[PDB]
Amino acid sequence: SRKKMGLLVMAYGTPYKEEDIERYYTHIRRGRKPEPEMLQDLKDRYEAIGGISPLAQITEQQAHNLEQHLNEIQDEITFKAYIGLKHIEPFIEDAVAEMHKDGITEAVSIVLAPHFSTFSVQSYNKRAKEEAEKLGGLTITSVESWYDEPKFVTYWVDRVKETYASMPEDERENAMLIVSAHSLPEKIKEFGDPYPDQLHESAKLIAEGAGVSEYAVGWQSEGNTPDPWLGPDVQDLTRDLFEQKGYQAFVYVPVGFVADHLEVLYDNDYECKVVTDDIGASYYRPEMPNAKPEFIDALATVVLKKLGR
Ligand SMILES: [Mg+2]
Ligand SMILES: [Mg+2]
Ligand SMILES: [Mg+2]
Repeated sequence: SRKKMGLLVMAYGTPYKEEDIERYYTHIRRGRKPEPEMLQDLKDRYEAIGGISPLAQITEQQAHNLEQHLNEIQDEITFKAYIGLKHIEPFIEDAVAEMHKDGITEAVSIVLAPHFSTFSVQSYNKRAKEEAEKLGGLTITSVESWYDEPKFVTYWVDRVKETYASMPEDERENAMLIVSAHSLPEKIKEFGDPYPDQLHESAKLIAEGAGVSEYAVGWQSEGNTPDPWLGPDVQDLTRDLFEQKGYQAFVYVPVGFVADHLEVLYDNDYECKVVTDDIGASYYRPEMPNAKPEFIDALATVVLKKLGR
């Protein structure tokens, strides 16, 4: 009795082993192979965060748990998950071609980044749709953003609540919550890109839900290009806020990210921690969603709402 549908889960992508660093970053750098020192530095960062093998596995687990959960919570549709990536195989186009080959004629897609941007989400969605158009006989309805799904907001609200409950009374009263996402070039403003506004809205929703009156919005992990990227960067924001008001604890919620990848494990857990240790403040960074049941149910709800179910 069920209708079969493809579930196209898209993501930035991550290397599978250390030997993939070169090609993964060359792709990210638009064809410019990292110099030897940079290649070695990257290997060192990945070693520091515990290894590469767990990275892509989280993403795989997210798509797999999402598929099974969607299949268990409703009885009209049977979903088959397909992972499509931007910077390493399986690429977005490979996944759509596989759905077509397997006989899928109808699919719903969702990107594993909650905020919409012209730079990433819009482009991922456009690519998936152009491949389906090229092949024919297959259509895709794509989720554009989901940062405002209540269940997702609640996930972070409750992790933030636990973190503040865990602090000594003196920290609890002199803490600063920093909500961030991946920085992008400021030129996206030329298109009226809502990306910045959505991150600020996530920060408002989370702080408000957790009853946090002192918070700030920051960006992290910017690429190196001659044109300016969205700021302030979390490292600078932390120091400036400390110099101006003397906060004793900083809590980082990298809401734009959904997994324990390099951006969180190194750019927050190491780079932000260097700063907090330098100023004598405590560092807190609540658990990323990863493939936990609570997150998977939030994503399932986002997908069913998009299909009017
Ligand atoms: Mg090896
Ligand atoms: Mg919306
Ligand atoms: Mg960096």
